[PDB]
Amino acid sequence: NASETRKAYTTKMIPRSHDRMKLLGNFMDYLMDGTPIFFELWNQFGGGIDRDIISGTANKDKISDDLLLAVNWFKVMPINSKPQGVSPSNLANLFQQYSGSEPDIQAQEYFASNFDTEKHQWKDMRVEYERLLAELQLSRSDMHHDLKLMYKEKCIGLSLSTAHYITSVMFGTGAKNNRQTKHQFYSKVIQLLEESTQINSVEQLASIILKAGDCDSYRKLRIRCSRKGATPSILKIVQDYELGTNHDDEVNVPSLIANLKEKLGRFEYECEWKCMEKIKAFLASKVGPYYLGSYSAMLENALSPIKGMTTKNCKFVLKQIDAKNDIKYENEPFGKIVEGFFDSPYFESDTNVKWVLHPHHIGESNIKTLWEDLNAIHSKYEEDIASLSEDKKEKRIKVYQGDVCQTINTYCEEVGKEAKTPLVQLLRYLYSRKDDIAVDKIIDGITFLSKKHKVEKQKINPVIQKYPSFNFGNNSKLLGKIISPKDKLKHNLKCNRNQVDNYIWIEIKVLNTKTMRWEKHHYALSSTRFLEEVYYPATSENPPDALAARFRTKTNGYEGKPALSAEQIEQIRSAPVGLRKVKKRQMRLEAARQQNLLPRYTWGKDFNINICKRGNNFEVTLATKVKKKKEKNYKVVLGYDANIVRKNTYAAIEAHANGDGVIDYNDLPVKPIESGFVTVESQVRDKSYDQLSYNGVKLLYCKPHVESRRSFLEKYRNGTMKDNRGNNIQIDFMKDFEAIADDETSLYYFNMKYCKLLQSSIRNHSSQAKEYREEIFELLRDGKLSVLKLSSLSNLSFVMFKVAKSLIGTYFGHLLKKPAPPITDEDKQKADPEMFALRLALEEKRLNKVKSKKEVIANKIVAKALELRDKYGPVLIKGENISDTTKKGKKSSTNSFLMDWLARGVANKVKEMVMMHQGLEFVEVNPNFTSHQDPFVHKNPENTFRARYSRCTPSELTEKNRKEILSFLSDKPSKRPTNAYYNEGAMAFLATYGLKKNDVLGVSLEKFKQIMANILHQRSEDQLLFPSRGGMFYLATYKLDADATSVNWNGKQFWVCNADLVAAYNVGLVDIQKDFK
RNA sequence: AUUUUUGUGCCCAUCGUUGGCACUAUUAAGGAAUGGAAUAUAG
DNA sequence: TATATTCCATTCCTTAATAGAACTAGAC
DNA sequence: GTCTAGTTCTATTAAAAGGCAAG
Repeated sequence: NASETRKAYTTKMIPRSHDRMKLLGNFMDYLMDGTPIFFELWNQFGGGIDRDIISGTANKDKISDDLLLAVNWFKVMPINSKPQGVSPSNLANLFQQYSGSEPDIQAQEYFASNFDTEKHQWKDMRVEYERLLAELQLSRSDMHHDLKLMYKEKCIGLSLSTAHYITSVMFGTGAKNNRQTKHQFYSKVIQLLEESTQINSVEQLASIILKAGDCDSYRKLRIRCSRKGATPSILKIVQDYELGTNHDDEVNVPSLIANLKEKLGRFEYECEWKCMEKIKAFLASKVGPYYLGSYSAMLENALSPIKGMTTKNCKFVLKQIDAKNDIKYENEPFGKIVEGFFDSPYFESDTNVKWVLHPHHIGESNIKTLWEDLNAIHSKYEEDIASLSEDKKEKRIKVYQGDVCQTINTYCEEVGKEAKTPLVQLLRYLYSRKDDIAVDKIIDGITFLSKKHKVEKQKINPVIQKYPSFNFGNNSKLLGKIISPKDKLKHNLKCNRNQVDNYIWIEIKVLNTKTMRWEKHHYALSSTRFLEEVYYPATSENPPDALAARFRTKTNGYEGKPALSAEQIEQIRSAPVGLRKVKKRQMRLEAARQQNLLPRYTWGKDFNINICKRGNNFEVTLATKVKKKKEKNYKVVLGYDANIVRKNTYAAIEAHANGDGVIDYNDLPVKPIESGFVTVESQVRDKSYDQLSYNGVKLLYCKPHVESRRSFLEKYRNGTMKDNRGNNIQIDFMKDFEAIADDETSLYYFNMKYCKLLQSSIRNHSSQAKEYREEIFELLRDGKLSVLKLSSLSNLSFVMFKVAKSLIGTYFGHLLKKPAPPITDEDKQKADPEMFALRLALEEKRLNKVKSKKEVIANKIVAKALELRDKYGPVLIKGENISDTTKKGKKSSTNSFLMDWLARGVANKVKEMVMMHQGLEFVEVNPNFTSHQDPFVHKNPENTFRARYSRCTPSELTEKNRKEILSFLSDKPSKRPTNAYYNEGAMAFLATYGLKKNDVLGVSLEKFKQIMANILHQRSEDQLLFPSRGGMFYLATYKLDADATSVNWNGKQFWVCNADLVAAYNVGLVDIQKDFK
């Protein structure tokens, strides 16, 4: 039920005197310089692990003893790392020598793991551990004793303790609790419980715990058995009984005995170290005197990569074993035949160097249809061969040869329409070995080659050091605190200063490197967001109460837009442009405080201070845990449909609904509350622009810009075409340009299209790349309407940034072209620093736009869910589970387009945001068929699927539209289930308009348009509906789109709704029964 | 402990009327793709 | 126009981690 | 009375009696 997350506030360090900042910088430098020593030492400790140390351990995660040892003994690290490198062929030999036995499959798989041979190499950590014993003059027996103790205390191994605990048990010189005393006491409790196994009241249990401890109170029990530290659960029962909060609790005697019996092991030893003094002396020599806070701070940074890579590498090895087991090695000979293509004459290469073959080279499992069509040709050629008896038998055979090449070429072109184009030579080659290999075996064999290569190429994770950051806080860390708001008011009063200010102060216990002693110091920070949502004080009496979600934000119910005073508004106007935005926010904050509109924030020592030093810059982050209790009793489901070009959508469904609109969904009464599109509106004067969909101003208002662009291309409109069947055709760019220069066209589309044309001009004038340099700057940077100056968050705007990056690549590539030394970023920067800076500026702006799009889309989804939660109750947000969208088997353009979907990034932001609000839950569901299901009818109780639809006038019809409708009437079979819906849709289209296949098949687009206009004119209809893949509309049984109009399709009455709105309802309904189980 | 000028960013033919907005930070690798130049091949 | 490779660059996502809790002797 | 710097804390995964006569 308990859920935990953190919210962070980034800040700007406001510097004090240089000497004060130097003291802090020197301390941060000291911790950073120190961290690598702990990293090296912990690697040596891991190297000393052996079968004796891990004897009788836990079950871990199906990790074998061999794997646990191998991951400790051998690691992949940078070649220039201090540990000496080992060859991969020696890992098993070294393992046998250290282990005494040869490695098992898990350790063997780890050794076989792929890695980049030019950056990383295997390292022997056992040799590193030998270096520790030698360098510190440590007894092998003494270090083994300490290592064994460390394993029990979780200082080393699979499940590590915190750095703070590890530092304390290993190096702490403070008074330790006597472990034997706790062992005798826990043992006595176990004995008494066994003696009275049938007790059932806490009163009886507390009495048994008290008798075991020879005491009459928890306080006397703790002093004798657990003097220092957090209260053990067994002593908490006595304390809670003395408080009176657990008197009615149930008692599970077998469970208490079992849990107590498991802790016994930890208390059979007193943790008497034998080499800690020597190791501490070595550490003091390298990082200075032992301090729990400083050593613990450095150890946490050193430990994180070592522990994390061990966890990740163990899972990866186990994953590889299953993936390898999943391979069918029995198909290797079939794979061997297919791989034979490289040796065959069909494949031809200078060095005849091969490549990996994947299913898309044969068109996946669509080779079978090609085989049947090819067998039929052969069958007819093997049945008409008997009726020959002529000298020219070399006619028919050539007709069989030549028609085999058209069938294959045709297959490759058809498949290449909606996927990667298959390889003609490989399929020709494969047809030649038709008696040699069955077609199903060709697929199994090609699959084996591809699947084997993918599994074998997966790389091991190298162990890389961490760039460190240090934590300051109230407890178990370096001492630090944010001055509290009350202390700030008191400090200001005592200083005869203004009651409020815009700065945040921290006090941290820091080491003075000169004296090597601790000193508390004060530092200043600035963060407007922190001040608004947390820090600024609600000084006025009877201020609004603190918000349920503690943060003071608009989503949490605080608008923060109070009426400003004339002196306040003049302060904003009076300030420079660079400070006006922050001044307005500060003035607005002061107004809400004065007007008593600012809600209270409940202060606590809840914010961690993280400091990271890069150069002379300090990055300070304030983060606080946010606690949430799950609310499983959902009243509303919010479905979200993620789209790429089209708008995203949401649909809300009330569960356990009663009333006029209730629908009975498989015994669950539900009501479709509402659906909508996600838009992010920004006000400009009196109009508003949706950041998500705006494509820019029409060219009508950018004539100077277009003419300026048109003038430059004219001087470089000259361009040839290598694709003209021999002699290239010198075509004209300007004809292409005028098409996109229409006054009606959007600026972003025009700008994106112009970059592509400019790329073509440059490709056609390679020797004159330098000439375009000035034009690119005005287009991308300097121009008033340049890409950098104006762009929305619409898909087209993102594509415009992508093409601009490509054009800069083309300018640079052509600029440095020559007929061996590769061209690097250093070369480009020296060649054109301004152009290179421009490419970086585009990258930085695009990343910022992407982050902004994820946050604004996430905000809209969370706001709607919060609105529904306040109205109805707990809300479950459902998103589509989208994965593995980009594939090598698809064309580059599809993968390129698919990259901007951003469904996962938005979903990840929603999941994090959802964790901050009670009554909100987020899950992902299978998106299968969500675009074709008829919501509230499908699965209630029959499967109901329908085609997507397009709506246009007869004039707007295109040849593609005509061909698409005929394609659905083909009646050729498909492995695509959606194909039937489009077929039924096309059948419905002919019936609804009183048509027949011959009215569309073999009819000119002109004839087709007039036929539809005549029907529509008789029916007094402006537009016609036709089934189209990715069609904007869906004919729904229910009114799920607010703007939907009723229509009678094939004698059935349906609502014409936006297809995406229908989809959001469908996403909400996937496995909806499971959400109310 | 006082700096008083800044947490990070998003949108706009008019960059202001107080213009309109939004947001968990960091470390490190891995996975899957894309762009550019050129090469080989192919009907 | 397709396939495939090499080299220089890039994006979007995933998965290992960090951002401790509760306590008391002893220092004020 | 307070505050800090030091300590230990959490999973669950236990064993064996019970079930049978005269002696």
